[PDB]
Parts: sequence; C-alpha cells; structure tokens
Amino acid sequence: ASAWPEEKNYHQPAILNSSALRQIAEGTSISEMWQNDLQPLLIERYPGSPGSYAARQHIMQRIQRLQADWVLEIDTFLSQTPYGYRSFSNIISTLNPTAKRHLVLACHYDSKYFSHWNNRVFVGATDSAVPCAMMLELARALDKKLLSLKPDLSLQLIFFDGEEAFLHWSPQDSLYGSRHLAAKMASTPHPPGARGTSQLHGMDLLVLLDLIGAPNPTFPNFFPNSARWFERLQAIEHELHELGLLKDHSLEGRYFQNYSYGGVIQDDHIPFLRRGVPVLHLIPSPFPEVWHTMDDNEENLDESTIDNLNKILQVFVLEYLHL
Ligand SMILES: COc1ccc(NC(=S)NCCCn2ccnc2)cc1OC
Ligand SMILES: [Zn+2]
Repeated sequence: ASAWPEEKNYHQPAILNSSALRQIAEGTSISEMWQNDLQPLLIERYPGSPGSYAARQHIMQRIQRLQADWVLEIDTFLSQTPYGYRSFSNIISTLNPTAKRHLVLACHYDSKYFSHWNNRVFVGATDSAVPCAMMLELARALDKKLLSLKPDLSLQLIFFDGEEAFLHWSPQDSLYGSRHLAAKMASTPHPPGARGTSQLHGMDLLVLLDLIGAPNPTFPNFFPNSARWFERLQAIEHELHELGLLKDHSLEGRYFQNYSYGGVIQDDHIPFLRRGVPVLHLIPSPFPEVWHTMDDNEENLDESTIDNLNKILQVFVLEYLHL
C-alpha cells in the first residue's frame, strides 16, 4: 500500500484568531452572492432541461473567472431513468488535481421536476440553489487565500447532477450523479501512476450541503467517524457568535447541535459512505417547512442564516487547509 491515505485520521485544523475571524466575516458578501451567484440559479434545472445547461454554464463561468487555478471537469454519462435513458453531467472543480489529498465540498445542482401546478415552477431554492451559491461565494471570498496552493492537501468542489428522483425516491431512481461519480472515482488510480490507491483514498472529508437557506435550521451530528469535524463547526459558530460576528443569531437557537440522530438521511454522500469515505452531512433535520413545494423559493429564504453559515463554512475550510 502507501502511508499518506491515513493522514486524514490524524489531521488537525489550524485554529484562527479573533483578528483573522473578523477578516473572514467581513470578506464574505451576502448580497454579491445573492445577485451574482444565487439569482441566476433560481430556475427550473432538471436533468436534460434548458435550465440545467444554463445552471451548469453559470457554475462553470463563475469558477473559471477566479484567480485560483481551478481545474474544471464535467463527468457526463447516460443512465436509465423511468422516462428512458438520459444525460447527466456532474461538475467537478479541483485545485491541485494531482494533490494526493482534498477536502471535498459538495451539493447537487439539479432541481426536482414538478409539473407546473397553479402556474408556478419549482426552483429548489434551499434544494439546492443556496448550497450551490454558498460554494461559489466560498470560492470567490476565499480566492486570494486559495492562490497560495500555487501536507499535499487541497480543495475540491463537486456539484452533483440528478440527485433527485424523476418519479419516486428509490434506489434506481435517485442519486444518479453521485452513484456514477463514486464508482468512477473508486476505479481510478490516484495520484496518477499509483498501484493501490484510488481517488477515493484521496478524499479527506466529504462535506455535503443540502437544504440550506431556511431560518432556524438545526443540523444534527449524524455519524460516529466524523464528529471532531462537526465539533469544529460547533466551536466556530460559538466563537463567531461571542465575537459578535453573526447576525440575528442566538446561542439558544444554535445551528449545530450535539444532538445525535436515529436514521441517516439518504443523499449524495451515501455512495461515498458505502465505499468508506468520511462524510460531514450538513443537511437540517426537520427539513425546511417549504421542502418539495413551490414555496421553496427566493422569498422564503433567510438572508442572515445564509450569511452566518457562509461565515462559518469559509472559516472551517480555512482551518482544515491551514490557510
Ligand atoms: C419530510 O422530511 C423528511 C422526508 C424524508 C426523510 N428521509 C429521507 S431518507 N429523505 C431523503 C431526502 C433526499 N433528498 C434530499 C434533498 N432532496 C431529496 C427525512 C425527512 O425529515 C428528516
Ligand atoms: Zn429535494
């Protein structure tokens, strides 16, 4: 084998100080994200649609314009759906693709198809336009610091296609993109030339954002083998609050709760979990009240919650990568 795959286990953050924290909090811009990253994704974008091509062009253009040297790949493939064989396209965004280890942030960019009841269209605002915009705003806000990337450890973004069921949530009608990509990565040697390690060995931590943007979210701590990382989020939130850097935020209504959970919730991280990759699943439970209705729209999102989570996520990635 090789030794580097085990560094994720012992990896520790480079904790940030009061001054840096202020600089992060100030460096992220909620209304720039809103106008430039989010609003254009608030469109119907089910697999194959016009909006899907549009959302993919948007995500890629917004990344390609940054200073950091992001290598974009599209994992396009065909899969059997209840409505025939269809085309799906995962978007992968990697700094230092030959970097042995990556922290991986992920979300899905497709929206669920609903027929247009009452003359309205499902735009999946929490599900997951806001998580996509959060990733793009992260890449923008952190861009100056990501430059530094030129431990062999870097950053990857994954925007999964076809997370949603076409008809009803089941094993063969859901997770089209993550199931394909996990299998692709599993059989691909990493770094190249390697004999016993795959791109999955290189995934330090898979952080999956889903269903983000409603007010008062509460995020359970889901799995045994990722909890110190969850604990870091709890700490970052605490410190950001104490330093007075969150908005409309009370410590009683903390997002990250050391409340444990019964069932896992099925999502794009499952085909990676099944292959033994560590996962931080940032999905709230209860799901937003608007979940899978036409009310999951822009007007029901909460500015301050998203701003706060953005601040917290950007800190977390700065600490994990030692930047
Ligand atoms: C209504 O609240 C729930 C409904 C279902 C589940 N259980 C599962 S396994 N859901 C898989 C969700 C997959 N997905 C993610 C985004 N779009 C679809 C939990 C819920 O509240 C905790
Ligand atoms: Zn959904």
